[PDB]
Amino acid sequence: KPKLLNKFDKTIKAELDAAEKLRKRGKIEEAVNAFKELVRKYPQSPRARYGKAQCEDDLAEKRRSNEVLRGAIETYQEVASLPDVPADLLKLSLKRRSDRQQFLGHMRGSLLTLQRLVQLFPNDTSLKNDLGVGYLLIGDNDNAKKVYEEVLSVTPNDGFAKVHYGFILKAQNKIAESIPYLKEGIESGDPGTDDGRFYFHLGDAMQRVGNKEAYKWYELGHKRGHFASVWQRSLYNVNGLKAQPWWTPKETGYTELVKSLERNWKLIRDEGLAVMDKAKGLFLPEDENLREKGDWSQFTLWQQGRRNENACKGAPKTCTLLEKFPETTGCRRGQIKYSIMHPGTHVWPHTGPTNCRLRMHLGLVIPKEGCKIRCANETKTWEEGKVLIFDDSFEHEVWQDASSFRLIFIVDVWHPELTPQQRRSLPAI
Amino acid sequence: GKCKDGLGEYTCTSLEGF
Ligand SMILES: O=C(O)CCC(=O)C(=O)O
Ligand SMILES: [Mn+2]
Repeated sequence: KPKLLNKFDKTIKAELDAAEKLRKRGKIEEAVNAFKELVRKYPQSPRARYGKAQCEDDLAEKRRSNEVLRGAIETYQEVASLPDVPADLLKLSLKRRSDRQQFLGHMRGSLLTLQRLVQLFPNDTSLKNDLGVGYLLIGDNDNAKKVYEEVLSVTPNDGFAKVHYGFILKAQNKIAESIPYLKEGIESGDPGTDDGRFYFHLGDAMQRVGNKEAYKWYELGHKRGHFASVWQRSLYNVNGLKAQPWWTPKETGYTELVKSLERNWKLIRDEGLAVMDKAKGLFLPEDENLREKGDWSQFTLWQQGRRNENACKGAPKTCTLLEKFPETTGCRRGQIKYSIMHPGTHVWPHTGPTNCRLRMHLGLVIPKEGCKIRCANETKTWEEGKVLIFDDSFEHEVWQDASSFRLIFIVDVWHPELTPQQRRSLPAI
Repeated sequence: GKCKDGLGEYTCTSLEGF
């Protein structure tokens, strides 16, 4: 269907087809050489150059080589520099360039390629949508938002733009504003809208405004395979891990870790209090829009399986204690952190990103009344010197209505059914 | 931004190729 051959390339189609047939048969090394010779003999051929780039792309896949792929990314760019490139080929080549740049984490490079695409094809709405994704991936929600505003001003019912616009509104705490965009966008069924992130945030925005339809959207998201269940809505999962809101120490197998936390709880408490008193700036306010109201701050010792050396200067005995337990200090999908919460706090129902961790809470200073935590359909309270364990990939919710502060110590561990192989290979979160 | 407690970022993992 796409017209890839300019006038000259039609005259060498027999040679171009022969080289591409080698690639399609999986003879990647031969195909590379065939297209390289065509590039040698016909240096201005866009199809020979795209053939070279595609073969390098395949070769990078075969060798699992970032460097080979960087070569392909450059050759895709070379295509665009040649004279007389057909429009369909120019778009295919630069789009693949951007896609592979994103794969490598070259987000600024992808952004430049996407900006070029939009300049070359100013009426192509899909390319503007791709540009918005480029901004989202580099953390530039303001420019992403302007992009989807421009798309929606020309094509108001573009469902891809609606769900991404809604995602951005939601992330900016424009909850009510986000719901119709997320909802209409999912309902469009446009390509790219059947995505767990949009079900997740539509249901959550509805929950925050008291719309009871939320769980109908969680049910649909479960039925379409985005969530393990209506209750457990994490999006970075290893399928099949035992799924249970509340866990006993014995069920986790981390009984030595729990015994150490409980036997030594006062030293952990005392270093947390010393930081509250003498280094309170180490407690950073929660920053993921998870509070309806109130004051909640966290002092993080480990994140993504990496020790914060400076934080551990503030709690050196606690960091020494925990170094003996790599099931938490090496949990690259978890943290180790103090968590202080003050009266008048309500934490919105929410879920963590991954079913690959369980979350331990050690009580340090627990007022006798007013503090509780719900996970799924079950609500509990903390006790000083005692560990609670839940799976925070289940929806959970917290209230602090005491008359003084409440301090806990949060210790994430790898899910106990994950093998050492899985724990070494999962991307950090 | 990192997805520490929630799922608020567009992507929670880093891209580093193969
Ligand atoms: O109670 C707390 O300090 C934190 C509650 C929470 O959302 C969690 O531990 O994931
Ligand atoms: Mn939480």
